[PDB]
Amino acid sequence: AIQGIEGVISQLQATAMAAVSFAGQLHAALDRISDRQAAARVQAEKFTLGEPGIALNDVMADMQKASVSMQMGIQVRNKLVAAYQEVMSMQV
Amino acid sequence: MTPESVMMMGTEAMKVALALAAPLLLVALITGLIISILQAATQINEMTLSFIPKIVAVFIAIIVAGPWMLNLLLDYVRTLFSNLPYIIG
Amino acid sequence: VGFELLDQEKFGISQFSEQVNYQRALEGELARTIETLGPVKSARVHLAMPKPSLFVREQKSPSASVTVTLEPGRALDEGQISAVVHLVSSAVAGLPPGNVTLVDQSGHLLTQ
Amino acid sequence: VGFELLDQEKFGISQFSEQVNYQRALEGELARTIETLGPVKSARVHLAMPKPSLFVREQKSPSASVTVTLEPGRALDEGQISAVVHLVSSAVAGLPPGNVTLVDQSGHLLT
Amino acid sequence: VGFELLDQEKFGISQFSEQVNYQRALEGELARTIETLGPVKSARVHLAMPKPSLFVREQKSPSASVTVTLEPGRALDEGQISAVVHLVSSAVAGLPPGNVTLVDQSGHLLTQ
Amino acid sequence: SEQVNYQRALEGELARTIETLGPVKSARVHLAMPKPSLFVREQKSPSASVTVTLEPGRALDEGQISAVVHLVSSAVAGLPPGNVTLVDQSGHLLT
Amino acid sequence: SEQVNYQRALEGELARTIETLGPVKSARVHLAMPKPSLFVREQKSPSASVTVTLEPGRALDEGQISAVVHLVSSAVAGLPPGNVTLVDQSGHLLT
Amino acid sequence: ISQFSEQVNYQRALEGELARTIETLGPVKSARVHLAMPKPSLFVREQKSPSASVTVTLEPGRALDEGQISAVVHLVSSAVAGLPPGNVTLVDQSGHLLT
Amino acid sequence: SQFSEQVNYQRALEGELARTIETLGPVKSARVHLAMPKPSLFVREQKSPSASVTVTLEPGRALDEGQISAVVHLVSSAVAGLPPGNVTLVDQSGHLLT
Amino acid sequence: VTSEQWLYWLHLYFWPLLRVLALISTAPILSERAIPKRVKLGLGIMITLVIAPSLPANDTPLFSIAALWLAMQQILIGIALGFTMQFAFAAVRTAGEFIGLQMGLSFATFVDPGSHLNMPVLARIMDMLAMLLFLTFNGHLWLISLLVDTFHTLPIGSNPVNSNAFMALARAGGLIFLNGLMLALPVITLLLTLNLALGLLNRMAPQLSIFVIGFPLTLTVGIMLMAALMPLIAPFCEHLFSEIFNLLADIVS
Amino acid sequence: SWSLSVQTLVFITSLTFLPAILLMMTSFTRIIIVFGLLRNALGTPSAPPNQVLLGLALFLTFFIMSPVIDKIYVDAYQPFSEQKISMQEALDKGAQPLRAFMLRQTREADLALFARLANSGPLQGPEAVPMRILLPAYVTSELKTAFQIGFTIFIPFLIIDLVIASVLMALGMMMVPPATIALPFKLMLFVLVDGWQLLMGSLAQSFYS
Repeated sequence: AIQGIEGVISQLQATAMAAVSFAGQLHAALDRISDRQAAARVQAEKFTLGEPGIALNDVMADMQKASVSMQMGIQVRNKLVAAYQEVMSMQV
Repeated sequence: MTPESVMMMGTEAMKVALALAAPLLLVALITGLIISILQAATQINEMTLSFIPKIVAVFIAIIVAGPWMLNLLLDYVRTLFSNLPYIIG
Repeated sequence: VGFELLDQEKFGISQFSEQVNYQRALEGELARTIETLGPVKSARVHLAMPKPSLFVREQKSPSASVTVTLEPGRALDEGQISAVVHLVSSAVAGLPPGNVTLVDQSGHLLTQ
Repeated sequence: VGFELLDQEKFGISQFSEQVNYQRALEGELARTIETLGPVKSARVHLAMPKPSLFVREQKSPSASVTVTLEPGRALDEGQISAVVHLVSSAVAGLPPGNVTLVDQSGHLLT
Repeated sequence: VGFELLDQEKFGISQFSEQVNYQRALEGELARTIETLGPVKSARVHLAMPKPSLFVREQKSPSASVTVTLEPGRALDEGQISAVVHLVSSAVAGLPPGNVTLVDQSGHLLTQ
Repeated sequence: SEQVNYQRALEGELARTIETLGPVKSARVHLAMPKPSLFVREQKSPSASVTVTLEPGRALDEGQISAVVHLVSSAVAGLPPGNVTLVDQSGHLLT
Repeated sequence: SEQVNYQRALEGELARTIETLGPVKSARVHLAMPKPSLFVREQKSPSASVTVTLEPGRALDEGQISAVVHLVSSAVAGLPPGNVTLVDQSGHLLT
Repeated sequence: ISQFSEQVNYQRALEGELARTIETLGPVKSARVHLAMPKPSLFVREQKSPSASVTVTLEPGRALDEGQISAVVHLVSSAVAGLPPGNVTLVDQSGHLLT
Repeated sequence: SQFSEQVNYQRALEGELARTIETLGPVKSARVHLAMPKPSLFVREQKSPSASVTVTLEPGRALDEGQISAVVHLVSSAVAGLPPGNVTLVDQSGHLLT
Repeated sequence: VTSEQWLYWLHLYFWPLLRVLALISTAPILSERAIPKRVKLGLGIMITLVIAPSLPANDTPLFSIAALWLAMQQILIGIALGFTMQFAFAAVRTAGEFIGLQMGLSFATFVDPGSHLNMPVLARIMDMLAMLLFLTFNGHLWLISLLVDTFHTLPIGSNPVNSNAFMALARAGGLIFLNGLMLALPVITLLLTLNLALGLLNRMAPQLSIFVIGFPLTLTVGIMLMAALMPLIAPFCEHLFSEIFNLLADIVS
Repeated sequence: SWSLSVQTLVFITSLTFLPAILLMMTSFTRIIIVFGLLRNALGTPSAPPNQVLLGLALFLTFFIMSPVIDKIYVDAYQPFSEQKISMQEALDKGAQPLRAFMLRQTREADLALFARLANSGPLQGPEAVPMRILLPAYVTSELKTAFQIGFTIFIPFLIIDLVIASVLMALGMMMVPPATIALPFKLMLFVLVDGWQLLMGSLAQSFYS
């Protein structure tokens, strides 16, 4: 927006005068896990396609790693949900 | 929202309470005073005969002015509940 | 009657009474003005102001019946009949003209 | 027929009464000003202010009927009919001009 | 009377009574200033303060009707009409000028 | 009532000072102060109408109109000058 | 009421001291003390209007204009001088 | 005496005594002190500094020394909890700013 | 009220201090003004109290450097937590003695 | 990679949560049972989410007596703040109950003290009026701000503590009475005169007075008197809130 | 975009926080507090078996939040379901109408306080306020509004008890409990003045105003 760019220049002036989070970390972890899974899937599809240079060893190992990463994400989600349920049971 | 509005609504509320309670209290007071002066004139003194006509008078007071009180209080509550969403802050 | 009727009000007045009295007063003033129109010697207005509800299947709009007595031979003009209709309809919140009946002293329907 | 006219009625007045009295007072003052207009000898204003209903998808609007008695032969100008309309409409919260009827002493609709 | 009516030291039956008194006083003072002006012999101001809906965030605005009686032949200037408009609009919280009607003693609309 | 009374007192004193100004014989001030809101959006700016009666032929100077504007605007919390209308006894907008 | 009265008393004392200034015959001070708004971009601030009547020909010095400004600004909690308007009996803006 | 009344009265008394001492100063014939004590609010960080305006009437021709202006500044600033000298204005009977 | 009590206490201390300062040879009259710090509805912060002392001297009775010192000491001690450096001493002509 | 050190986040988010929730459970209006528990817990959680990252994180383990000392410290601070705030409403309730008792509204307490028959309806009226005024003056926001601010004065980390300071809060128990009389001094006084007047009537012909004429008259007089006295509480309300707030600021440090 | 397994995991996890959304981001909170206060007022701490009040509050919230839900569905859920907007952008698109409702009702003072507590820079317009500031400001504003509504609700039910006690005391019946007499009269009042229609309409207007 024009007013949005005004706000950007205002924050730049703020930085001049002066002279990431848990949700961000969870989003980063989800993005990393999804990117790994998509990379393994894309390599598997490329191997199934018949394109040269892609070895079955690498495909199978990358699928293994993607499965392990998915399981790690599932466990983290399970605990996190359990901790949230525990906190919401706290008496106030 | 302003404290003037808060104190105005409180004052109007308690004046409504005063209007609701004034007929009954005044009737009871008048009956008690009349019975007391009659006792003084007749030189009769028992603390229980002043309690008898007071109940009858106050109960008649609801017969005569009861509908007026019931209509006043309902109107007050209706107006208060209708003006509730305009004195929000 | 009418506005004067609502003067000596005893404290004991049920909302029902309040309303009925308002209806009477409106009827009176309307009849009064209708007499003011030249050709009219006396007027009588009856209002039927009822409950509203919501079911569109059964809605009964307000209704009015107006009886006029004319001066000897003073027939009312079509425009006159129209003006009586307008006045009565306006004086009653949500009165659809088509629910105003105007009748003369002989029982002729002047409206429709 | 007077703002102060109903400005008494002792007390014990159910608000219904307070409203009806306002309506009467507004009617009176409007008729008064209308009479002031030169050609007008006497005016009579009737207001129908609907009491709000939560039955219709939207709120309905009020209506007015104005009867004028003119001075012998003092016919009202079109612009005059227009000014009467404006005044009456403005004096009533949310009065759509088109709901103001103006009539003469002979029953001719001027609106 | 205007503020004088408020200074009669009379019990305000209720907030509604207080509001009616305030509306009347404002009307009185406005008419007063309008008369004070040279060409104006007497003024009459009627204010309509509006009312809110029930569940409709859609809003409206107040309206005013001003009747002036002029001195024999003292026609009001266009600028005059403009100044009357400004004064009345300003005196009423949120009064959109376009909702001020100015009329003369003959029924001529001096505004739009 | 307390508010309305405050408004009428402010109007009175302002008219008073305005009449003090040499060329001014009498002043009339009308204030329109709107409903306040403590939310995060609802807000409206107040308005003033000032009628002056001048001494026979005592025309107000431009600077004079400016000073009247300043005084009235300052006397009303958050009154934007541009919402002050000044008019003479003949209906001329000095604004 | 307690606040409004505080305002009236202050206005009075300020006018008093201003008159007690050699060239000043009478003073009139109007204060607009309101409530501010945060994160409303450009809000506003308390404001003052000062009308002075001078002794026949007693023009106020630029320093005199400055000292009046200082006094009025200081007497009002958080009054930014730039929101003090000083005007003479003829409607000339001195500030 | 309301809590507000109690404060306003305290302010008036402080003003009076300060003017008194200022007058006792040789060159000063009469003094007038106005204090503006500010308000804490749940929408600001550093509360605004109090301010003072001092008007002095001098004896015929008794001009105040630079040090006289300074000492007046010091006294008024000290008498007001957290009064930053720079917020003390000193003016004469002719409208000359001495500070 | 407590506030009234506090104001009275402040006034009495001022009076006695001025009294002792006058009793001193060169001093004809003294005036003491105390500014006790204040509390806030939020935020911690001490405001070391402050004092202003105006003395009127006897014709030509200039105060010694030691005298300024002793006045400083007395006023500082009489006020709980008064840092000497916050005591201002001034004469009848407006000369800062401190 | 994929560290997500959990102990650091837990120690950063725990102790501020403990202090905020301790204030929440005791602070007036924020501690009223009408609020669902989950709403209070969520408000504390969100306030801690906003505040904690700026504070220096503590490293004391949750499995140590130092953690117990920290938790006790946070609970003490929160309950002290909330209770010192509650003292003002206690004073208003006292004044209202005394006006009502001089009304003769509950005469059964003079004959049967604490006999399950008491209705301080005036006390409730002025208590809820005081709550409305406190809501209007945004006292709760201030409370939250001061809860945040007490960190700079008193950090999460275990710090040594003082003594007479506790007395101060306990000595604040005097204010409830003192200021209470300051709210009841006018009206009760006139009521006293009224009772004195009734005494003059009883000095005439014996009996035939009091319990038959005194009660309705004094009830109506108290009603209209304190109905007229209602506009007076608001300046006293602000005075009470200012007293509690600056006492808290002075003594918490 | 995320893998389908990650999308399913995120959807299932986000389904957990529905009570939190209902309590801290919705009208439900100030649609309940009023009900609890009114129940405290009439002297019947059980009367409408809770569950009844909870169901009424749920239906009221569903009727009140209808335009916000409609805007979310038309702007976020519809493009997401038609594979036009990714899963990580539907959330951001749909969080904006809820944020705007959360503003239309959140007072200022709270916004200023929570803008100061976060040590954030100046917020010249409402478009610079993040969710971390609006959430607790909205919560506090809703709590204060609910308590104001309930405390003006409480007044007539205490007025009736006051007048009942005074009338009982006029006649010397000092040992009659006033609450037992006042409860039927409070029920009669709440029956007469459309106790629930007026309260329902007042709450609904209180949201749309």
